[PDB]
Amino acid sequence: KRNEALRIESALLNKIAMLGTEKTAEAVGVDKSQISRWKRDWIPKFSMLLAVLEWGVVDDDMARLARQVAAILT
DNA sequence: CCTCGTTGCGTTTGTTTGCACGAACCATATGTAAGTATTTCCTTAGATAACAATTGATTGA
Repeated sequence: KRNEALRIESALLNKIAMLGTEKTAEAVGVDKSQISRWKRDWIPKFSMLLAVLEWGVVDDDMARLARQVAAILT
């Protein structure tokens, strides 16, 4: 669960970074500072919970690989 | 000499930090007990020598 927690934290932080701390705050309903500080404080803890809760999702690179394979075959 | 690559500067977009501000949850401080109830213990071992101070008896006047 340790490495799953690390993976989930990395995926979450990547999603926030891609969407944008400012944009993520605007969509969530908080201030950019709140997202910036959740990234430091709770995202690791929530990530460990997800690792235990077994909510891990497919890594996006392998997702792109699967999409490409499904396009090439079909 | 003109022209093109490198740097100084400002601009735009985006992110983390420093204060101040509720909110809530626990930590502290304080108060209130209405059968009667009434003067404490406990500890500790086999030194020895020297020196003053203090207190008590003896004696010169």
